[PDB]
Amino acid sequence: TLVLPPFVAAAIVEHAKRRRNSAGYLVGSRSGNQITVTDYIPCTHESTSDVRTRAYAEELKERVALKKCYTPSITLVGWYAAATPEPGKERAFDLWCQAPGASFSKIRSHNQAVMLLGRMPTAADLSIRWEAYITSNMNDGDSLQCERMQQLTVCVEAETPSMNVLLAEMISKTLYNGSMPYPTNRITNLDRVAVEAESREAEFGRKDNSRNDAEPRPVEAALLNVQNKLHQAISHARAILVSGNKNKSERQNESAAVVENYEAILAEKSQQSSRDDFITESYKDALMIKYTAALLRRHVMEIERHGR
Amino acid sequence: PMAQRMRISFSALTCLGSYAQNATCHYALFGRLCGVQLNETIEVTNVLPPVINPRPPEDETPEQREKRLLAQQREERQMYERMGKMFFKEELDSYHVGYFAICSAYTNAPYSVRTVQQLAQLALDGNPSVLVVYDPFRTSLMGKLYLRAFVPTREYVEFYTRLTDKRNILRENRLMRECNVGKGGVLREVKVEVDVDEYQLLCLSGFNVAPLSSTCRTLHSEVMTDYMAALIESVRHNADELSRGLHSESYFSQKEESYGPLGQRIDTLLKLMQLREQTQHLESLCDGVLLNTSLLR
Amino acid sequence: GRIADAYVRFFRRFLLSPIPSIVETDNPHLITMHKELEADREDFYKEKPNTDRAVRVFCHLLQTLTEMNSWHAAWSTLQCFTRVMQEITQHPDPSRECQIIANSAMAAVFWKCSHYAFHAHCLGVAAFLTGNGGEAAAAASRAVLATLCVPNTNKERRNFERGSDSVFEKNARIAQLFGLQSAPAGLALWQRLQRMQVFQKAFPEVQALDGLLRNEMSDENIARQAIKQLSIIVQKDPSLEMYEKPLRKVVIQRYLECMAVRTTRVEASSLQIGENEASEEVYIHEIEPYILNESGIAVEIDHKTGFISFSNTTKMRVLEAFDALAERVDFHPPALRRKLDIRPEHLLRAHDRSSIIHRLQHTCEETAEARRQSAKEREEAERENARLER
Amino acid sequence: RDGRDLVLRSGVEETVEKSVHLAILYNRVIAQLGLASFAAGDVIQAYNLLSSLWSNRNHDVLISQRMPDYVKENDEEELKFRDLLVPPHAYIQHAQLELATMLSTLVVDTPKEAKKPYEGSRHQSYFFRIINQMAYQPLLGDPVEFREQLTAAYINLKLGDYAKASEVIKNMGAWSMMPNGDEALKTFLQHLKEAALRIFCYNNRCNFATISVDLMMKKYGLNENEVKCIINDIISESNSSLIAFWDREDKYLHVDRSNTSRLQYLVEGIAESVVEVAQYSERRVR
Repeated sequence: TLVLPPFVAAAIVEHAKRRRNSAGYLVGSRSGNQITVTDYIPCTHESTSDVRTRAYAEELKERVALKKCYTPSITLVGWYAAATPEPGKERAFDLWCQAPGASFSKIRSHNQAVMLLGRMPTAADLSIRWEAYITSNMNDGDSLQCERMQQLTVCVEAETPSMNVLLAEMISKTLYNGSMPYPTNRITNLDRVAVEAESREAEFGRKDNSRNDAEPRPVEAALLNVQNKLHQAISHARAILVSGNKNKSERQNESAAVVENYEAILAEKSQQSSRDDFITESYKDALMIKYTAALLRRHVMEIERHGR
Repeated sequence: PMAQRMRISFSALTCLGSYAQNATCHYALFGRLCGVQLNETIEVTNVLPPVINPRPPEDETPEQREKRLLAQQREERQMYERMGKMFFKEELDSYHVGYFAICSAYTNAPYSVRTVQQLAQLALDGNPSVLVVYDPFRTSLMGKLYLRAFVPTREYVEFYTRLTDKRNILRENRLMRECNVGKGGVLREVKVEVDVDEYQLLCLSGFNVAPLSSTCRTLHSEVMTDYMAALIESVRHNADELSRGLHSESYFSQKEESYGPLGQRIDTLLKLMQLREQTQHLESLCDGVLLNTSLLR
Repeated sequence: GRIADAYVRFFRRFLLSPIPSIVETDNPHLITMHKELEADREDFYKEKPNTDRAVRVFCHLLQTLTEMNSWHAAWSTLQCFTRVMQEITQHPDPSRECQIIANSAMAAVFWKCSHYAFHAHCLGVAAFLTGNGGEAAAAASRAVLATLCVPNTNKERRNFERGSDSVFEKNARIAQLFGLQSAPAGLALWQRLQRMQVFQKAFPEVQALDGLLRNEMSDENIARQAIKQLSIIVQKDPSLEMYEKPLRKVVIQRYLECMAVRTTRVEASSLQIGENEASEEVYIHEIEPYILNESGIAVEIDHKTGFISFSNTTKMRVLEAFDALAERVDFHPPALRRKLDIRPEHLLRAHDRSSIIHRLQHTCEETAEARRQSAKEREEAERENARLER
Repeated sequence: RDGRDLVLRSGVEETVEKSVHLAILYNRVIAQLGLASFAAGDVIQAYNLLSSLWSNRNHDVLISQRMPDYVKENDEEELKFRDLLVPPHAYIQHAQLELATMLSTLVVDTPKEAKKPYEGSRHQSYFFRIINQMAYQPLLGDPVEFREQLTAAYINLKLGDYAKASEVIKNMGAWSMMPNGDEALKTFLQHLKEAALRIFCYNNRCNFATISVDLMMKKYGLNENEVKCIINDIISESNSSLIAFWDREDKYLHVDRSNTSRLQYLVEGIAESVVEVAQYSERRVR
């Protein structure tokens, strides 16, 4: 379980490329059963010719990195290297063996490193582009220390960033896209569908038109009008003394439930309590301020035009 | 120039996340945008900050100066560790393509005019540097989550030979000002999300299978059902920020029983943008509340 | 307090020596002083009695008894006590005994103050380390307190917010010593108890009591009465009896939450008045104010024709939305499914194009172009700097 | 009454400016008048007199005792503030003044919510309290002391109820010290009931109150009163944000506030409009 942000992952694709072979040093922190590699930086090493280790090289790099930092929430955690993942192999393994022992520099709290192998070429026949490993045995000196590797799975964050990448991917059915103004509103049935329509609408050209729109306003109005008419039809289809088979059974039951719920809410509502009406009033307040904002924009535009 | 078409691997928070590691909220200019020319475009890959805080209580001579010097040195070291490798062969990364302010209420006039455009955009021709202002989640989700990319204006020998002045009875002042404004950059724009990175690839490979996609789907459904709580969080706080920003505009232009000094002509901060943004956020809110109560009707 | 706290602090806890600073300056004899100090600190860790720990625990108990804070020196003792309590250095047998002595002292004082999240942490720390016999029984009992408080962070009462934020920040700071960085609460408190032996062990009766106190229960009054009986005797603990006063309060807050949840709104008051427990035991003089003042969440509670109205949660609307969502034309389940399918299909295509699998050529072409461009830009910058410099 | 009348009538407030003995006297009488006003049993004039004397300056040498800074280490100039004046066997009691000031402030200032003019408190101590000794921190609780009794009382008085505030005050640690009696305690107790009721309504999510009828007297919490004259005057209003359709016959209040937050939102939009309107008025002159 290696936690990687996704800016990191994009960076690794750039860094894996373009040159043959490149490597670097990865940094972050660890918490318990998770190791969080939150950043990295590169170095000029050739990992297929035992350059620049030594372990003078490791020490020098560590000192430089530490100086660049100080924050203890980026500390050196391990090494990143371009390929080999076991054809080959031996060179990468050899660099790792050399690096710990003469030095014993630095930053550890357990005898460790973490290894990220990057495939340099874009490959997916059997290849895994980022592979994560953690040392095990872990001899703590054997000559200069040797290793075997436990494979670790690569995973991503936490809260917003991962979700944002996924959401962005999901969008694509028209456009491929940021998150940008105008949209979104997200309470679905209906808002999501409206947003989708808006996205389709937006960009055709920024504009081959004067006067008046028929695109989104009748898509939204059509969906609402269809929903109303359909719900009336389904309820009417029930209203002929059938609770079973007609629509399959199945539409009718849902419709009946909706009718009961709205009626119940309405009955409770007026008067102790008004509440959805008050929400409608706060929408009117918001709308009034939107009108005022438009009016302010128009006034500024007149002054702008008259002053240019 | 070296600013033509900006490729952004954003949605994975390429530079924003890098800043977020070094903390935020913050309220001032905080650093430089780094990136490099690749196929077709300049991909903006990295960000690094100099950090200057003068010890605000209580100053008195030399600590402010010392801090600035220190900040410059720290910045040089940070830059070198990425830059140096590039120089040796290639790596990547290089090369200054902008400056950045972290999550400020609005970017006011001396940040753009006097900390960038004063002599560093008269020492650059074609403006290869772009001043980026980010306000995202702090002003509410959506309609804010991208982004202001500004080409900072100003060439600046038409009111600087001597020396800089305003009245008090505008007309002469304005004419020079208009000429300066024209070259630039007023607020003007840089292309974003119009490229396919091809470095997005590792993030695309992830995940799917499986905890990511499953969690995300569940979360999306939960949000879709909800909508109640975050209404409170949004709406009232936005009005306060807007009022605070506008009542500054009023002080700035109506000053105060008299005259200009105005912008002379208006604006290099964010006034026009804030009025448009206010209309759009209110429209999004009004449509969502309307749809909710129409579905109940 | 101060004087004594300084004494330990000067001693081992943190040293520097102090002073020297080598050489010998111009004053002899410095070596003897240094040697003596080193010897004393060394002697402390560990030569086997800490009667020290007993005396320190005694004094802090007395200190918070007195009247009971001011700006005081209770805080400075606790910071000094925490520093001392990082025995390490030597291990384990003597050190462990000292720790058991130490962590009881801490946890108890929290109860006297308020407070009780730190108490919950410190008791779970205490129960981790000891728990056979008398110790086990004590640990098992203390469980009740952990369950009882801390299911919420922040919150209430409007006007107020700034104060709440400040309090939270302070809690986080106390946290540091201590050994988190944020105030402990809720799920995490339960989770760490389950991972160790300290809820497993425990006693059955106490675990079942915790069971009643932490899940949804109904009919409430009967449950409450049972809980009360257990507190008074079983497991024949006096700690339970002294905890009974918040416990009595807390069941009402749980009941109010359950009633709001299940149940769009309800006519509450009579049931609650009854619950407190029968008659010649109520005037709603104080009983109804206790009900009105109590609520873990902002809700209406407020009526005067009898009973109580709520106006949250609005369950019916949510239910309606789901029914509508389902069908509909169909529409949302098909639409959602199509989108869900589409994201993998797109993802696969993109991945393949980059890889080998549809293309391969595109990536290579891009890379070659990219190298040339990168080199050119870098070169241009380098040239400009060089020219300028010369 | 008599002391205040005589000072204001005699015009003796411009002879204390120069002539330095008279100044100290001036301070001495102002302090005593505010104490006397407190202690036979109203809040105002007592608040007005006493607050004016305080708050400011620190610095109080001005009646007694105490010496300023600094003095008495330096040097031979001690003999100015140790000879202007201070007189002995008097002072009149330190402590007693402090209790009078803090209690007077508490009754006045807490009712200066609506909600949310939020409010820079008008005393030296009060403003300090939040940063200082209330805070959010000291270590960790835990009244009863002494002076943090007053802080505890302020917390209780705000919400809630009343009963807790009375318990801290009446009782414990603070009052008994007044030599003008039990009389002062009874008057002050009534003032605490009135201002506790005043603050308690606002509040109550988002209302309702008179819960019920008779209980409203009983729990808030002195028996049983004028009743109608006390309750009506406390509730009334109408100023600012609306309450009431009040039915006195059934003694039930049908508030229908409409609304807390929405009112504030409208106020913000009005505020923004007036700035823009004025800004654009100036532009059309120009």
